[PDB]
Amino acid sequence: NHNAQALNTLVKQLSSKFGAISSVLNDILSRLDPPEAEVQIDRLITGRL
Amino acid sequence: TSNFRVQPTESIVRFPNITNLCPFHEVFNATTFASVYAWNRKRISNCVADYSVIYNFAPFFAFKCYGVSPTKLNDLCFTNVYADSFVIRGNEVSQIAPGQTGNIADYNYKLPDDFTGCVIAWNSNKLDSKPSGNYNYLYRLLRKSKLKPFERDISTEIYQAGNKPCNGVAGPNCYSPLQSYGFRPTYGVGHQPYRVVVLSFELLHAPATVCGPKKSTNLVKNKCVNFNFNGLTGTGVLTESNKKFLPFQQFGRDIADTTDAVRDPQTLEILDITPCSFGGVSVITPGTNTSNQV
Amino acid sequence: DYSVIYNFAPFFAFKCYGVSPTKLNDLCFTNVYADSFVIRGNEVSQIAP
Amino acid sequence: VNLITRTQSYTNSFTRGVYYPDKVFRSSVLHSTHDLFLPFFSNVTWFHAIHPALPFNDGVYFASTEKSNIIRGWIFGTTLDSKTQSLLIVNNATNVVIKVCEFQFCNDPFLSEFRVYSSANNCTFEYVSQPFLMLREFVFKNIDGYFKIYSKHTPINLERDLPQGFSALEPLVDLPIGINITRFQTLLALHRWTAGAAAYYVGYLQPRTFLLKYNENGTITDAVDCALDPLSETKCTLKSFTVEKGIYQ
Ligand SMILES: *[C@@H]1O[C@H](CO)[C@@H](O)[C@H](O)[C@H]1NC(C)=O
Repeated sequence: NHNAQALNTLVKQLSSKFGAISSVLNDILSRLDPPEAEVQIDRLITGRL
Repeated sequence: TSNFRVQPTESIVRFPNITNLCPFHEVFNATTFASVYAWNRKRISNCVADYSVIYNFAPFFAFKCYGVSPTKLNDLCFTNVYADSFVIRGNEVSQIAPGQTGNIADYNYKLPDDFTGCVIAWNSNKLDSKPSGNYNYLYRLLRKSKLKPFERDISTEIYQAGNKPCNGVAGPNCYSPLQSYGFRPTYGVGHQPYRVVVLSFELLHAPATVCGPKKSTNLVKNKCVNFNFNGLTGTGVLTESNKKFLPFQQFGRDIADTTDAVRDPQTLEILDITPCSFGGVSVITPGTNTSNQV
Repeated sequence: DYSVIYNFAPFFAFKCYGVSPTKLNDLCFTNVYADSFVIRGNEVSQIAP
Repeated sequence: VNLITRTQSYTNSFTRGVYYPDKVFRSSVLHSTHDLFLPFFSNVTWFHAIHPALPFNDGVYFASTEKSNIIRGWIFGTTLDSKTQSLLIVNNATNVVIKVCEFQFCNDPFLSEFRVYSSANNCTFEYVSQPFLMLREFVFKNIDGYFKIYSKHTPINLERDLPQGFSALEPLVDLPIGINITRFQTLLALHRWTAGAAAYYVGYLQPRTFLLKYNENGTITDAVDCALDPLSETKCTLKSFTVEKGIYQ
């Protein structure tokens, strides 16, 4: 159960905003200007790391 | 050592069918315009959205897109397309920006700080100035408090600067907030009339209804392709699924908070989305001095 | 009492950085320093942190 | 003048008012949402109208048990005149008509639609779809500029059906602006006038987190209101309807 809980927590936190506009990477890539895209991508990276 | 992502082979776009077009014209050629305090907000919905007509028009003084990349406008789908047409002075164009404060910004029309869309401002000085005077265009420079985002105030409230109401008459601490623009052909940039259309977009989980032209290539089942089903872009393998979606919508998801199943804008067929096969590669080798076979 | 400031003429640039303009009356301050001068209109945007 | 008189009583909401938070399918999962829900076991105003305005708050749950189509519409507005935007819905025997015109309403409008409104003028939106009415439950919600009505029809044996009945978003959003909506008035249908009774049920929505169970077929089958009682809060914080014996923070 602990293992399943850890894995589920990881998968669930894959969808966290972490201060970004959206949790979907492709949406930000195809939706934002390259500097703002870099900023939001860096935020998501910090959260996922 | 490395991964093994099964690279996709083809691409399928399955944007829904409407094959019609957008008002996008009567929100730009419209003979007459609106004030900044009294600004026409039209909701464009059900369309194909060919933004080529925008580029077909006159050059734009400030064609600044905040939430969306200007070149990628046709590719993504948007729920509601909004046309906000009004006339403001040239130096006041900069005030129409998310996170930027100014008289026109706060007392006439405040965009949201997280606004997503495009502001299309072009000079319209070719035919806006008349000898009589362009008093039709008006703006508010006094209000009790700051305007909330996407708010309209057209009522003329008596400015009660003092502790006693002005009672609707002129006197000390009694000034009308409304001010009429003065438009002259010989005036430089900053006082010349500028036509500004604000395209407000709203990305959310309702049917696109407005999605730049793209023809859907046919579907490809058991295989590994990109899918673009009403704006949700991804990678996976489309397989027949036994799930029975209620008529509500198509964005099927599982416990992993991932798009497990989706419905297409053709049949209401529900396809389960599974990730394309991938894994990690490992090299089993003996000692390097022993042999080089791996 | 900052209401007298609003009682004057409309302000071209009433920019408050560290304090919300509406919260001015509620807050307490240790020192107030009034710096007055005259500059041209296009030079106003240079007076900022 | 005033020619409709209503009598008020109070009743228990039981476990009605659960609606689908989004158009996302789910199977055999427990979901936690924070939305404008109808609180479980709350006061519900029961109105009997005989041949009267109500506030809107953040959302209204409207229930009817009528048979011979005594109710035939709804009216929404802030001033209930031509001065401010309104939203008028009429349910004839053939279709539904939704209008966002600047209708000026009577002091006691009632149901050819000559009596409900005196005049019509410049409008904003118009919608014609299949009729809503064919226990009828409706949930109104105007939060993020959109207008949402969720509807459901269940059979009758005795009183309000205690078992859980989900409300499905069939009529979808009208894409209005709806202005600062602050009130709500109902529309009862008379005939070409001996007697007439109505069975309005009005309940108010409130920001509250609920936990929803989806069966194998994607249908809500049970729900728990986290703020109802300590047991419900424990169920919410454990993400399970069943709770093992013990002590939980
Ligand atoms: C789920 O749907 C299937 C239809 O294939 C039906 O046979 C079954 O009874 C349903 N189960 C429930 C609990 O509604």
